[PDB]
Amino acid sequence: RQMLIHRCDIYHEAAQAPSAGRFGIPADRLQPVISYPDTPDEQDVPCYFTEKTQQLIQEEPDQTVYHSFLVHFPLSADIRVNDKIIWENHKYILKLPKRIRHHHWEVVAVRDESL
Repeated sequence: RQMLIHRCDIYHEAAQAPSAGRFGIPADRLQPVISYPDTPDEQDVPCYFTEKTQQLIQEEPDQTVYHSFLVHFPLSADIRVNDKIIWENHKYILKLPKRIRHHHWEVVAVRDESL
């Protein structure tokens, strides 16, 4: 089947500097504040999709977007679950576990705002 190459930016979840919250109770080391950085950790990374799924997110007028897809990445790429990938201005989160097949990292990406 045809395999068009797409380009996305990837952001890894990261532990944020301890910051006492609510009455400034001391932060727990075993429970850091997890979030993404301002800028991409990886940029313009090559990939291609399969098992693409679409969904209607609006009516009158209708609106259809990709809900999820199995992303295929080069093995040299740093892929982590809960990664946020930006493809054509939309956010996606890597959900299910990733794995190696055909010398590629395979992992499911899911529409951010549907989480």
